[PDB]
Amino acid sequence: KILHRLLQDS
Amino acid sequence: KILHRLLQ
Amino acid sequence: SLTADQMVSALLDAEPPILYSEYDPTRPFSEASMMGLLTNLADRELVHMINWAKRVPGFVDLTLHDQVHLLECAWLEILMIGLVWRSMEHPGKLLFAPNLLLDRNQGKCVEGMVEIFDMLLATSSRFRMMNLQGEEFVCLKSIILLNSGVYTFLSSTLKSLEEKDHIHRVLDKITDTLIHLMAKAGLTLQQQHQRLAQLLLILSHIRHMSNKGMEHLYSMKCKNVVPLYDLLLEMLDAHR
Amino acid sequence: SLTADQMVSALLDAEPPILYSEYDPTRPFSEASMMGLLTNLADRELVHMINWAKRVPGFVDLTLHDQVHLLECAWLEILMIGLVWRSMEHPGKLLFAPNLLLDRNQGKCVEGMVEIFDMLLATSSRFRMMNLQGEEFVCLKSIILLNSGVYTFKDHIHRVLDKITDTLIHLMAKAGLTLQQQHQRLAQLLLILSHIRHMSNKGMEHLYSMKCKNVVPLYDLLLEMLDAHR
Ligand SMILES: C[C@]12CC[C@H]3[C@@H](CC=C4C[C@@H](O)CC[C@@]43C)[C@@H]1CC[C@@H]2O
Ligand SMILES: C[C@]12CC[C@H]3[C@@H](CC=C4C[C@@H](O)CC[C@@]43C)[C@@H]1CC[C@@H]2O
Repeated sequence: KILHRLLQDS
Repeated sequence: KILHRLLQ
Repeated sequence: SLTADQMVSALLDAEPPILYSEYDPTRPFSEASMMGLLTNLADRELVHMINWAKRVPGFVDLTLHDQVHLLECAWLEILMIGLVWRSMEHPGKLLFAPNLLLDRNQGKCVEGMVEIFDMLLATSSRFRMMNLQGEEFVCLKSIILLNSGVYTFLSSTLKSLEEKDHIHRVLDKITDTLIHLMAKAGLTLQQQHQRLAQLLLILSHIRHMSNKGMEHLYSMKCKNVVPLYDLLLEMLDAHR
Repeated sequence: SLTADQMVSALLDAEPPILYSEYDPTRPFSEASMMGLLTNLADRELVHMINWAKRVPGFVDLTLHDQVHLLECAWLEILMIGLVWRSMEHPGKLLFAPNLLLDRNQGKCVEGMVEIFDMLLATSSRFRMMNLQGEEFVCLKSIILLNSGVYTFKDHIHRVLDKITDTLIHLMAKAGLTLQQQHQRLAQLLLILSHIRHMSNKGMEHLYSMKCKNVVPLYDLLLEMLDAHR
């Protein structure tokens, strides 16, 4: 979940 | 030590 | 000392046979009956591998303690790449034996095993895609024997290989032998370094498969699922 | 769309920094104190590797599910090859951080750590013996990111991997190496990747076992990466 969010980050 | 023996 | 073609012919001469499984096992496959057939086959294959390793050019030049370390390091990789090779012309199937052609769904009889089944089938599907030749296969199998234990410190021994310089010399000869085989296939210079790279990159996945299969076989022994024969027991015990 | 020189330039520009460890740790190292330092550093490096991956040519063009899989399968291989690289000019020592210089004797405080330490030191010595250049190192790291998970999901990743192979060959050719030297050195580098994959496998089981002894702190990202292999 964390890697999921950090990948689509700006 | 079976492999040790089969090599010798 | 040998030439590139002398290297290939010697490796083709030392190829171990394709053994068989039991001709009438338990008709509905069980977890213990499946692991019993696989461990019985592997224990018989290991005897032929020890004799094959002695015929790999440059292997007899090592000391006895260097010979054992390389074999306990790569015995599962060699057995796995051999299975992947004979499973090439059988999509979605693994030729463990001519009388034991197992599919992907049949691998689910052993818990936590279909993950390795899929990894082995993907390796076989890639060799089929690149149309791997038998001369390339015996070359990669020898690279595994000499390279898988050069920098490896086994947990049961806390030591590694001694004759480092001698191994890299033989590995350079097989590299020339591989490139020589790609030239005879009419490949270009650019196509040669790319195919050589793709072949050696799969050796990383085979190394990963062996580590996953080593931990699985250890749990099967600890769960009393299948007793392990003394030779196969000693090969597995060299990693704990 | 990038030539060989543009690929090396892009990979070098995206290199992650070298992070620091704690400046006043517990003077007598314990299994818990040592595991906490390495896990805290790994958890901070993971944020940097996620951003380094997005700047690897061709990684953004993958699906978001594909990007997660590749990072889950190769995060430990990438952290390890980075440690091996910065430890090259320090024989017998692993430079986890500029303020964390440990040898194989200091690794004895953690159960089952010394064999992993010896394997990491052996890779650093081999990198020293082959005179590995920073341009070759960034190519090997990009290969690990794309190759470690390709056989666990395919066509697009193989095409990028072929371009990195062309890039590595172009580096050795521009370095004055003969064609025979070129495939010989290329094979020596790619065979090391098999040992790095083996090191991450052994390190993954060690971190898993240290979590059972409740030694791994609550580092959510690191636990998430480790959970991907359970
Ligand atoms: C080791 C396992 C049993 C033995 C299997 C291995 C996968 C591939 C092979 C090669 C074949 O020639 C003999 C069985 C052998 C060696 C399996 C992976 C999980 C299971 O424990
Ligand atoms: C994962 C372990 C803790 C974290 C260690 C790893 C060895 C190498 C590295 C790379 C370094 O940059 C951060 C720590 C990291 C990632 C260790 C091997 C055993 C232990 O579980």
